[PDB]
Amino acid sequence: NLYFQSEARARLLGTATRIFYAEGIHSVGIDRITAEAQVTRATLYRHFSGKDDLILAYLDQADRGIRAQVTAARGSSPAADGQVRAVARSIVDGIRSPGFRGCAFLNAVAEYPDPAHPVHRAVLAHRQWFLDTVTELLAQVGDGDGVAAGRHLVMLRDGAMAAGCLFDPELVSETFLHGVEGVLRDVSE
Amino acid sequence: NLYFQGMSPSTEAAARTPSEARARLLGTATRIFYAEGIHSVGIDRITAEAQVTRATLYRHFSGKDDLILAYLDQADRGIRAQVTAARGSSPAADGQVRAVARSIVDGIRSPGFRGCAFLNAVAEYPDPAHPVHRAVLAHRQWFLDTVTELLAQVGDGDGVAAGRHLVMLRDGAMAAGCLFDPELVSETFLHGVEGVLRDVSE
Ligand SMILES: [Cl-]
Ligand SMILES: [Cl-]
Ligand SMILES: [Cl-]
Ligand code: NA
Ligand code: NA
Repeated sequence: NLYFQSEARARLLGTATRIFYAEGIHSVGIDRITAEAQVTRATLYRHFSGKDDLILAYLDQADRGIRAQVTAARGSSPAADGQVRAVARSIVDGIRSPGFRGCAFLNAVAEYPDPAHPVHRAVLAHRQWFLDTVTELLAQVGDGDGVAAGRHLVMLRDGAMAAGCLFDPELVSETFLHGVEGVLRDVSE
Repeated sequence: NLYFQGMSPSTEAAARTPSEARARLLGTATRIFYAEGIHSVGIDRITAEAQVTRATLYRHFSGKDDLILAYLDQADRGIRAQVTAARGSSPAADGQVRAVARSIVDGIRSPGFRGCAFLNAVAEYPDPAHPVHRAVLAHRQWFLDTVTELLAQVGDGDGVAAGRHLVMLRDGAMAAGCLFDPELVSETFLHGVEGVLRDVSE
């Protein structure tokens, strides 16, 4: 459904995911989450240690889903450049999907700016994994180490995810794919 | 000073704002909302740190939303001034793009950088009907129009694709500038801008 995608626990996690992703975090109270999840507050605390734990579980779901999708993209082509293209296509398919609302991690970090906050740490860990992954792919496309190119590809991805819910998603996706082709060309020379 | 707080717009704002109480309110809201976020920061925090009563707040602003919009308006004015000054600093269309890019980098590298004020606000105000969302889109469209018009003057084409590309790099740079080594972010961004300039020139 969304780009990264006990019955009571599943309803809680699914509801928190949907609402936090679409609407934001601080503005969304556990009373609304429990009401929409059709559980009580006591049931929420039976599964999660509080709102913070629930937020982290939401982000963990997103992390796991994205990792699976990026891994599947890497599995979809035997060629390093084909794998980069497949990752880029996955990103676009998310951007153009109904209910796209930007990067879950960039949206969370806007609200959790203290670097040592667990939400902030989760954001940085996910981002570093993604940077490492695309850097490694690009290192296999050309003779160089892919380090500068990886940063470049991440910059394009960050701008695409940010603008995809603020500007025509078809146009954002077109610009992003052209940018990716340019990075692939750049490293091949 | 925050990245959007230049001498010209700040001085002109001061001339428009003879109330010291109003100035403390706006300065306090700007500092805290920018650094920390918006929903998590109550008007009770702003009045305390602005050293005014709640009744003084409401004498100057109609509520929290009015104050948020005033903060974003000052950021908008400050960035417009900086970008327009950057365009004034070079007579050449490509030099103007490079100057705008240097202005962006200067902000990213500045102490207290905490990302794009507008991207951070819209993360918290996703409802397109909300005045904060509308303000963010208005600022962004002005910026896209501005760089598209510059790029249209660098090469023979209309600069439309190039302008969207430059905005994508800018958005990525602002988003990552507080999440990654700002010097490395700046280097990547400037290299990207050079690539866009080359692309439009053929
Ligand atoms: Cl109001
Ligand atoms: Cl002017
Ligand atoms: Cl600027
Ligand atoms: Na925080
Ligand atoms: Na870093």
